[PDB]
Amino acid sequence: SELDQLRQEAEQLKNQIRDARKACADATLSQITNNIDPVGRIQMRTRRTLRGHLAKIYAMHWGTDSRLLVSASQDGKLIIWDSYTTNKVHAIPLRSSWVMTCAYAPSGNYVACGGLDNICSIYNLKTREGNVRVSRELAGHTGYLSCCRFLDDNQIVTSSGDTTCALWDIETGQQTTTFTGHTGDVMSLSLAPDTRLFVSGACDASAKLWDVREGMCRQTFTGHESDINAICFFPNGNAFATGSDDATCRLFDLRADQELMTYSHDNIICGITSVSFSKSGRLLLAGYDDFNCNVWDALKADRAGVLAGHDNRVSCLGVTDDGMAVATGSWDSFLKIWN
Amino acid sequence: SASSLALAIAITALYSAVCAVGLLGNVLVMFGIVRYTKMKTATNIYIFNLALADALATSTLPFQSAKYLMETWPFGELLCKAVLSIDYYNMFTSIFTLTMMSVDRYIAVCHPVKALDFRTPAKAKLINICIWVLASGVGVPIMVMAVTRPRDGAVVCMLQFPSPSWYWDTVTKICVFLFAFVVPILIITVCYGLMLLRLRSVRLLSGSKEKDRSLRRITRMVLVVVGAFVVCWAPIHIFVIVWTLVDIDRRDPLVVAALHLCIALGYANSSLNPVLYAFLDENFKRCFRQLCR
Amino acid sequence: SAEDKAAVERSKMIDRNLREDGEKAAREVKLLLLGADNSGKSTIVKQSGIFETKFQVDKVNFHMFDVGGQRDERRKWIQCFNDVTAIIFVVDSSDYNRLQEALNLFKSIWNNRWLRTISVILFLNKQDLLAEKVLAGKSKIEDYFPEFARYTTPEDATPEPGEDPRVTRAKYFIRDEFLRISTASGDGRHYCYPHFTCAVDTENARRIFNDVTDIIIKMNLRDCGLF
Amino acid sequence: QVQLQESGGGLVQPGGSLRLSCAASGFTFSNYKMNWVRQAPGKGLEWVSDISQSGASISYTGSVKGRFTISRDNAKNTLYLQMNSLKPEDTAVYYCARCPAPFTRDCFDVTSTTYAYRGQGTQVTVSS
Amino acid sequence: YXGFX
Amino acid sequence: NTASIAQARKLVEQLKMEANIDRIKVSKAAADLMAYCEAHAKEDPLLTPVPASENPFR
Ligand SMILES: CC1(C)CC(=O)C2=C(C1)Nc1nnnn1[C@@H]2c1ccc(OCc2ccccc2C2CC2)cc1
Repeated sequence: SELDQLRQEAEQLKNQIRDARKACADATLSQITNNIDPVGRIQMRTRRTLRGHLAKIYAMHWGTDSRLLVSASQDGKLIIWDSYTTNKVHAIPLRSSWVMTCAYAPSGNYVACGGLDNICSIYNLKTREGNVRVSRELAGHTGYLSCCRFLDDNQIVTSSGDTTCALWDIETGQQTTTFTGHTGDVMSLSLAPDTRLFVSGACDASAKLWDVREGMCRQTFTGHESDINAICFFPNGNAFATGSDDATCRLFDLRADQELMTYSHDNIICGITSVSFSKSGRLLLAGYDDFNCNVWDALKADRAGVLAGHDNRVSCLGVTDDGMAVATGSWDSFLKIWN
Repeated sequence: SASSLALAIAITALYSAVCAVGLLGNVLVMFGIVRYTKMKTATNIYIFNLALADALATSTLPFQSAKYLMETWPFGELLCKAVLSIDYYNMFTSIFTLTMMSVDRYIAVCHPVKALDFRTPAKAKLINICIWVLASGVGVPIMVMAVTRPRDGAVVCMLQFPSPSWYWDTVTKICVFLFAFVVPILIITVCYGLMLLRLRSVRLLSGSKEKDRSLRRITRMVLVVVGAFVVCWAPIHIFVIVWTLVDIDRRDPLVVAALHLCIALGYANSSLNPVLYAFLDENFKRCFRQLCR
Repeated sequence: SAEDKAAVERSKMIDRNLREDGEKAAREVKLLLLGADNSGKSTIVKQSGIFETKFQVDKVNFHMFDVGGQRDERRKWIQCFNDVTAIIFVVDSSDYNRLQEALNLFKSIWNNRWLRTISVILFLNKQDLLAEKVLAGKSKIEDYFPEFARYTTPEDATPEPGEDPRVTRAKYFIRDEFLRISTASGDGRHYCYPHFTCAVDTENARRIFNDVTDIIIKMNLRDCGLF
Repeated sequence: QVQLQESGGGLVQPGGSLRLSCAASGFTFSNYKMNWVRQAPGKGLEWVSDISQSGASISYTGSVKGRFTISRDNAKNTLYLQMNSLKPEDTAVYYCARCPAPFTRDCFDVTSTTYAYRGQGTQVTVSS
Repeated sequence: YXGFX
Repeated sequence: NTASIAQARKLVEQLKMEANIDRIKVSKAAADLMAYCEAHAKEDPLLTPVPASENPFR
């Protein structure tokens, strides 16, 4: 009776949220951007092919210098690359080879990885001896590590398959904040540009906007049909895109609290593993399971281009801070740079 | 003579057909490998090296057909040393590549865990480099010893052996019979036989009929490759043995017709190797179906 | 161009170490151990987060990964095991009530896009418990699988010496329930190797070695393009 | 928002019949294989039946074969389970579970404790 | 092969 | 049970925290995203391709 009452109250509250979202949905983003010109045909070419990983790559993260990048692959290796010259700067052997995520610190002094070991491993790239060692092991998640992102050299938000996210102090090794509310495996997280908020997409077909310091879920975004494998903020921080297994990308707005746009096509039936915006946010680049990447016009929902350069599943995709390039890392053990 | 000119144009048409089929097939195999298949396996590197060796071997067929038509060598001693050096060096690289694909499939089936490191593409390039460098030990003495000599009013492109020339010529023919027919057919036959004996245990497909069908397809492919090598390379080698050991007429039109038929069979091996190794390649069939659909 | 040459030398040394580690990795056979809690998957070869068991047969080194420390939702972390040589699926063959669950799990393994190229070594564990359940007669498979009432023992079945024919019909029926799923899809890319096993069995490492040998033979045949 | 709402459950005599319906919203119903799972008192989530995207491939667990009929109407986005000849061991909370990814034949995790593409379920009680 | 003797 | 009631209460409280937010119109948010896109289109190397001298991956 109590549970039934709470479930009817919850249904009324979802109906109220849906009616508020419908009330604020006076027009759509397709109609408002109907009169602007198309971006044309975006034809990126492979400029650098980062070779050296010998198993499937699961994740990649550009450094803030827009030159160095870290890649995680399930040969047990974090490789840090000078993408300008294809020179490998670091090869970090991992204790657990089943790595699913990696992160480059904004300072460039640290990298993180993690996966089926349920541990966020922080490696110091600036040791006095000059060798990359384990600076910290962040145990405490009871599920696989699916995404991690540094805020600085001391705090990192991780997302996990235990349906939670966590803000960690690296110096103490402790979860300062636990972000709960997802009912499926949290596959990806994206930090806001001010690093005050972060969105997390999970396997409950939902994304959640969380306050990093206040610790609760401020907003919940639904509209996707299947597991959200990918999430990325719009560069102003007022919107974000999600990639899911329902073969669609969706642009949600924070202040409108609803989906603004769906990026899909009838010939696309495979899920999205990675999403990233360009520097202006006009291009939404998404990596797919049909071994290709699609550049979408983020304002007009038109497929602007196809990065068809991978013989296996595109698992990760990242855009440089200066917007110069896109790195797509795939299950064919290669990362490719495109512009 | 009308019969002699009819035999000459028949031999010329046979050389032209074998050369056209070999060049078209090997260029198509190399073009499909370079543009579509991109040389990502060891087998792709061996098929590319085999197609290159076979295209280079069949490139000497217009020179040999013009040599038979004009009954002389009109090309000069530089082209003599080059045609007659490409012929030997590419016979050895083609036959050694055939032998090496037999060894590669034997390692793939009969030593499968050790094939996970031996059949890397990098070791395939290293092995192919070793094959093309090993054959250079034949191809250089052949470049040196090749001369043009006046004989019966015509120029003949031949091999000037050191004295005694009959002895070193018989030794060279014996060594070509051993290391380009006998040792390769023993290695190919033993490797493919051990591979087929291992594959009688391997559970290729679920169900009795599907598995026996796939095993019969692999056995048929093995038997057609081995039989094609035998009926294409044994006739020229037995003819060279008969020419060296038996006092045949050497000017009979039937004898020279059987000789040029044996040579056209020896080049028809190179012409058929795109069919036996790339048309029957299941990876290439999958790529062809992906291109069509 | 001195620090650039130093970076190139460092990258080439890193390439050398990566090549050596990749050859060492290419010599280890990666296996994914899957099974329910009652399956007895930990006692198969008898040798936090994901656990790794390293065993050796005929100098071939096998790393069998038992994924503990995760939730019951597996659709995302099992995609990590795209490139394993085999999935070792252990089933408690005596637990009839969960047999269909194992079958569904096998089906979800067999038909998953990122798992449809991976062969499965099926260990139908607890054959002694299955034998004593069949000989006891209290629990009937027809109460959980009605088609067992219409099932006959195959002619290709090889029963153990001193095995009751009802026990043989039961174990080969469970094997055929899994083989129906394995033969319904994915013909050619991956195969299911069933093995009847107890908990005292000591030859499961040899069975894994022979099945992995067959799997590697068929992958090398596909790489050669003979198959 | 992916929503699965189940109805039709309730008290039913042994040997009786019941028709369970589920209304799907928030997803293209025809793109997913659908499931009926159930959870008896004191037991875990047990899979009962699946029906494919078109409605052609239909399978049941063995305890309900010949008694349960799964069906779908993709036009009204509704999943049906016709539960004839009901036994007291069919007393459970029944849940409509969508398979997690569209256009797939594998159906992972629909019997997981906290699976997301599953409704709140309806109680079917088979007692005299 | 064979054409040059 | 008890854990289900606690989970549904936490869900209800989160839904209340989410229903009491200030939502702007979708037209305003779409216009803001469009204005951010055309305010930074020039400095977007993937939208307007730079010359190869300015491209480090040339
Ligand atoms: C990849 C290859 C190029 C393939 C090939 O066919 C030969 C190679 C390598 N190594 C080689 N070693 N012995 N013979 N060979 C061939 C060879 C044959 C001829 C040749 O013209 C040089 C040459 C030699 C003698 C007289 C004239 C000429 C000039 C072409 C007129 C080079 C390599």
